[PDB]
Amino acid sequence: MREIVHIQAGQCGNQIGAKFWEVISDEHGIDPTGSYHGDSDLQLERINVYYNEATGNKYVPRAILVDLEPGTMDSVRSGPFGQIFRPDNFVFGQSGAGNNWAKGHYTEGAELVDSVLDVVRKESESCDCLQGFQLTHSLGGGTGSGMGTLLISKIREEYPDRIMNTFSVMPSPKVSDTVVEPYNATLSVHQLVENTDETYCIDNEALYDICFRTLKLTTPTYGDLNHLVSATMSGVTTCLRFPGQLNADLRKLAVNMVPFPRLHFFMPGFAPLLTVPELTQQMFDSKNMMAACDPRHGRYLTVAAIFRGRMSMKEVDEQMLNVQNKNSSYFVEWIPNNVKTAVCDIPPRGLKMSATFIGNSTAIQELFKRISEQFTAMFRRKAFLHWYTGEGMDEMEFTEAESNMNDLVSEYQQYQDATAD
Amino acid sequence: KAIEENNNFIKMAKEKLAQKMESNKENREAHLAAMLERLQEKDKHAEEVRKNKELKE
Amino acid sequence: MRECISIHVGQAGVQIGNACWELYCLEHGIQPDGQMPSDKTIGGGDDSFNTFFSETGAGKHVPRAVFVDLEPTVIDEVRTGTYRQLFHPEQLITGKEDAANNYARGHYTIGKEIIDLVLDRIRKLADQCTGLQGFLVFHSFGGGTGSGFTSLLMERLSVDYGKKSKLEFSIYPAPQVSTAVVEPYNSILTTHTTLEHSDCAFMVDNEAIYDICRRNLDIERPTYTNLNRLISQIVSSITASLRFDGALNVDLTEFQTNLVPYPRIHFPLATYAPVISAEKAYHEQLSVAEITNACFEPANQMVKCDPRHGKYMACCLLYRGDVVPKDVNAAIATIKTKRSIQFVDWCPTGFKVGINYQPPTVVPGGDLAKVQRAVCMLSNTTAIAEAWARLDHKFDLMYAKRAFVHWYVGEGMEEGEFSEAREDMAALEKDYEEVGVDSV
Ligand SMILES: Nc1nc2c(ncn2[C@@H]2O[C@H](COP(=O)(O)OP(=O)(O)OP(=O)(O)O)[C@@H](O)[C@H]2O)c(=O)[nH]1
Ligand SMILES: Nc1nc2c(ncn2[C@@H]2O[C@H](COP(=O)(O)OP(=O)(O)OP(=O)(O)O)[C@@H](O)[C@H]2O)c(=O)[nH]1
Ligand SMILES: CC(C)(C)c1nc[nH]c1/C=c1\[nH]c(=O)/c(=C/c2cc(F)ccc2F)[nH]c1=O
Ligand SMILES: [Ca+2]
Ligand SMILES: [Mg+2]
Ligand SMILES: [Mg+2]
Repeated sequence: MREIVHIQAGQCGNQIGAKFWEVISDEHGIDPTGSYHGDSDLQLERINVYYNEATGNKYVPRAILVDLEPGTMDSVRSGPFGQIFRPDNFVFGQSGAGNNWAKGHYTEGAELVDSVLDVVRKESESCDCLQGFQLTHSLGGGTGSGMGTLLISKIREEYPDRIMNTFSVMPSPKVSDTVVEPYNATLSVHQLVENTDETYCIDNEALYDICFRTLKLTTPTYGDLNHLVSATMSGVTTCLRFPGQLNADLRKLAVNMVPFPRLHFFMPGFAPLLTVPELTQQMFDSKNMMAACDPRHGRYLTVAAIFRGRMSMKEVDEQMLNVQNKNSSYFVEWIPNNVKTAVCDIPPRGLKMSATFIGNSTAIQELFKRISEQFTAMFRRKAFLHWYTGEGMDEMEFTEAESNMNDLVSEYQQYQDATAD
Repeated sequence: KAIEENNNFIKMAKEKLAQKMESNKENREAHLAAMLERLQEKDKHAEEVRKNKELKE
Repeated sequence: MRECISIHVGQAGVQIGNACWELYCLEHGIQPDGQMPSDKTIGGGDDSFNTFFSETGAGKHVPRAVFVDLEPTVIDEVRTGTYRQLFHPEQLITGKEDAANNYARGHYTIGKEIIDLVLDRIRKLADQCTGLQGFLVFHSFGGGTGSGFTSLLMERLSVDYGKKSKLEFSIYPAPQVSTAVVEPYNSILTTHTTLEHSDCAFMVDNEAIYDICRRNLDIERPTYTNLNRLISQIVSSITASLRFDGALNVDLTEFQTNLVPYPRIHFPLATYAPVISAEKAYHEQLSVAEITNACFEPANQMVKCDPRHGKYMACCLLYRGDVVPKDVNAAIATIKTKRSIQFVDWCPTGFKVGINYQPPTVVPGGDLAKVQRAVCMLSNTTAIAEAWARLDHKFDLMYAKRAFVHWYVGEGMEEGEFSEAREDMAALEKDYEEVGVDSV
């Protein structure tokens, strides 16, 4: 288990993927043509996870770039690492979606979906040992929201024993004011709960709040939000991308992180946005959470923490014990030793020492409730349903998507109220 | 009696193993059969959505 | 003859194999290429060291061992490492996809694809033997392969080889060096399903070994490299009786007779001395009396428990190096009066002793000091049930909420197997309780 197949769906998905691929190409010492120009062996030792080896020692992303809107094809090909992608792997539709989930999922995206699956199959057939898939997308759009969750369910059919991960971008009124985004997210969540092994809740509310209050910018662009997401996505992929004695693939990690199949919605975090005790306090602090929830309003089922840079491992051990002791009530007692840590020699570009955070907390319900409130404001008065019932859907399915998300919250609450004795 | 009981241990180990390995293959197949059938239930629902668009025009 | 076939399953088994084999090579003057200049009989022989090494007509001394793992990366570093020429390629067996810290994948799903091959490769080593004694199985409790594939292998080895003896070197988990939250499940499942099929099992608590490398070797944060080098010395002390010629040498099977009072009670506590750095060992010779006394200091044990709040059923002292019976007897008399050594009423209290004259060796550029003499105590104490208890509690906490159970059920297992295994462990704990109680 080495090769992962990346899929970027929609405008959100393609831009955060573009930034993801820029950072990791830089870390691995790969230029926009696709040649190795570094120095360390460690940059090549697990290169095969994200890159195919073409003729003339060419390293090419295992990326599948998908949208119903053209133009997003131009911006990615014009961008800093547009040349490095495989031309055939661009699979772009005709007339777009226009922030509509029933178009992306059931009708217009369903037409393009087979031409995507062809590229997926072509990539996966070459893999010596395919481990899983990662999808970068938003849940507020149409294509990445709807066609993305169709691709998930369709990839599950042909690869039921591969891992399916998502970097699912949660919509927010502060970043984008499009009125139906609460409908799209709730419909997506109804799919993700059933069909993914772990979903990273990259939340646009938290990214807005961090960019405003920590990074000091008065009204932030999408580029400001992406510098944080690309830092997170670089951090959470460091386990697989680099050596270090750690010997884990997508399944091992999902086995140790996901104690209940439906409860696979993580709360990311990064630090800094410096000494080891500071990092360790910063990453566990609610200000550094890329999802807008407070750990102190619930409990951690599990936590993964990855550190990067030259630092004392004895110090890291002492510090992770320190916060577990000091914050003992905020980790469920009935899963022992549920906070694990890795350390990576190679720090990221710019920072000498960094620290990425993954947390399966029951406080994630605060994100699913916020969306559920925004949803039920519109649904109870039947607003904007002609967008969805026009394209062929039934009112029943809207009730199921609300019910499934309200169950997920009830289950997150059940285990938060669970006790050992 | 030493032979009888050494054989009995080999016999019941062999059968106990065979029984588990067959039980597991039933279960894993029954798990994967259900997963695919729920996914095939979606493809039948997605065929009713695409028919209720064309049978409303 | 009296051959012994070593099987190394999973990362922890494989890497402890490297440590042991590199160490045996240094102990027997075997070069990395496999040659042994002091061996005058080319192609074969009946010597003590031939219990672990077969010989080729070219003079290569080849480990009687198979390395198994369900993914390549760990066994790749043996194929490319310093002792690549030592092993035939067929001895090193890999799959492509690992068990993912899942006992079910190791025992059923991924495991069943490679099991017939593994037995075939063990069979080629077994038909090289003129008087096969048994198998030593090295593995972790916590890994998916270490737990699941080991159990499967052991079940099959009982079929194919009958009652032929099977020893375990089982790595007991510790959260300091482990990234696996589900190890408690894997441990209880493998322990349950192996119990009938193992004759003796020497557990090694990674925390115990971790605390020794910190305290005695002044290693701030020990790696697996540090731990394995220590472990291999303990393993070497235990297998030295099979590998070396001696007047006062006692066979490991003779100790087993004393160590195993009932079939399920086959888990001896190991304790080793001296573990000391080069700086501390300088102008500091440790007598027989000091290292023997160190065996009853619980800081030196391979498993964290307290013998002093428990009961002894056996006590074996495996000495190596410059040691003579006179000094050992003197030391034991001193210990009997000064220390908490309480036997059960149904056993005899005499300490059993074996002495190997070949002194202990150290891996070049290690942490251990080269000492003139060393000792490994193998004792059968009810205290070792504490290890079961600590682990059985971690199991219960997660299983009450069925945490992680879907990952096992998804790969074909039932809840019946979980509780069946826990009930077997509940009985094992109750058995260790029962043996301690006085007769009537
Ligand atoms: N964090 C982040 N969010 C983005 C970015 N681009 C768009 N979004 C968010 O994504 C949501 C809308 O989804 P889009 O990705 O634009 O829509 P789509 O999936 O491409 O679907 P269509 O527009 O219907 O083709 C809004 O809430 C935006 O704020 C980005 O670069 N970064
Ligand atoms: N003493 C020691 N323990 C180890 C070593 N490698 C791993 N472990 C421990 O073994 C347990 C994890 O199981 P592994 O043996 O790594 O896993 P595996 O047997 O390869 O099985 P999968 O990887 O799940 O297929 C943890 O408790 C680790 O700390 C080693 O070299 N020495
Ligand atoms: C801290 C460590 C011991 C490495 C750990 N234990 C359980 N999980 C983890 C860490 C991760 N667990 C994950 O599931 C994870 C997800 C992930 C990783 C990739 F490499 C690619 C895509 C992903 F979604 N990324 C992680 O860094
Ligand atoms: Ca010879
Ligand atoms: Mg678009
Ligand atoms: Mg492994």
